Amino acid sequence: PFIECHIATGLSVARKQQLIRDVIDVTNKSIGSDPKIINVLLVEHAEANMSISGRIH
Amino acid sequence: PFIECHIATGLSVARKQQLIRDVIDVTNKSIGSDPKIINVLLVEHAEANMSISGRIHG
Amino acid sequence: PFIECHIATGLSVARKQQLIRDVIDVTNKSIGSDPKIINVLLVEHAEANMSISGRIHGEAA
Amino acid sequence: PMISCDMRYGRTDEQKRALSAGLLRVISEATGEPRENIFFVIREGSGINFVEHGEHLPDYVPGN
Amino acid sequence: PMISCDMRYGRTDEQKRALSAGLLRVISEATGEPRENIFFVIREGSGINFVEHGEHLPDYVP
Amino acid sequence: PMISCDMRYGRTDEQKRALSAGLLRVISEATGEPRENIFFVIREGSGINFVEHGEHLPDYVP
Repeated sequence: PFIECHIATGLSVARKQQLIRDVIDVTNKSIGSDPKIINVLLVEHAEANMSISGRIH
Repeated sequence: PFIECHIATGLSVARKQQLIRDVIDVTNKSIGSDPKIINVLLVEHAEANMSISGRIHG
Repeated sequence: PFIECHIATGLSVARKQQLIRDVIDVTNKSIGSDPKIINVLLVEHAEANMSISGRIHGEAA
Repeated sequence: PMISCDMRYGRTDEQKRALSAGLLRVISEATGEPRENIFFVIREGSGINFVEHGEHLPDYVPGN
Repeated sequence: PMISCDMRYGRTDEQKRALSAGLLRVISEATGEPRENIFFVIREGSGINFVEHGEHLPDYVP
Repeated sequence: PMISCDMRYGRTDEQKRALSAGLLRVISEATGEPRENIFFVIREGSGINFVEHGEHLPDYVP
């Protein structure tokens, strides 16, 4: 699987790497994919560029 | 629905906010979705990094 | 078709433009699509924001 | 510009045409690009593939 | 936040529900956002549509 | 690197393998990454799901 995560800017480099690690871990545990076939992309956005549930920042 | 819009950089925050509102509105009026379940992401790119209809910028 | 290429930052602008040209060309050659219906987005990311085959710091998870 | 819409399978062609008309119009107005320069793709999935407000969706059934 | 997962057809509803629970949890933890503010979409395709370690995948067999 | 291609259903497995071969080569040339490094997914949809030059596309006929 290829997991893309769109989040607000702000996290440190080490915290982003820990998040990628956790995504790999939960993917492996939930659907059984070998970490070696899990691909992750973290993409960071200004809050003004994101709207969830029709909400404006 | 989740609508992702890939556009060139340059829009102000206010124009970006208006675009998101307009996307929510268009979606609600086209397919009936409650604004409260419509998600929108605006992604800004350099023109050099985009090609439409096989066009090479410059 | 719409092709999005997620790569690490670092290419020169001219190399980015050649990459897009190349993507258009191999798409046309392989599937026959008119360059006029081929759309390409090059998206550049910090290496730290990408994991291929579960690797972080170059090492699998 | 390029636009994508992820939503559940089941919308009609007419609905898809309404959505594209509206989105092309709004993006054109915002970007100063003609409609012809705006690519749009709808990506359809089953209900279980969508998690909204922390809950998976049922398959979409046209009316409803 | 918005999360997508591209993978082959064939995972069960139970597996998808475990996957979403886990991803929402880790993204919530990292971003401080409530789970209700985290959209997730799974995008499924045939095996031929996936190239992993340089080879096209077979259709998934559970 | 991760590559995605959205396009209409209807391409043969042969055309898809030719496409991935070409795309993996050009990405490797540009980035230095080996083919094993270079994930690719094709996302397919019906013709009505694609709008090019202001018009919805017919279904793709091989």
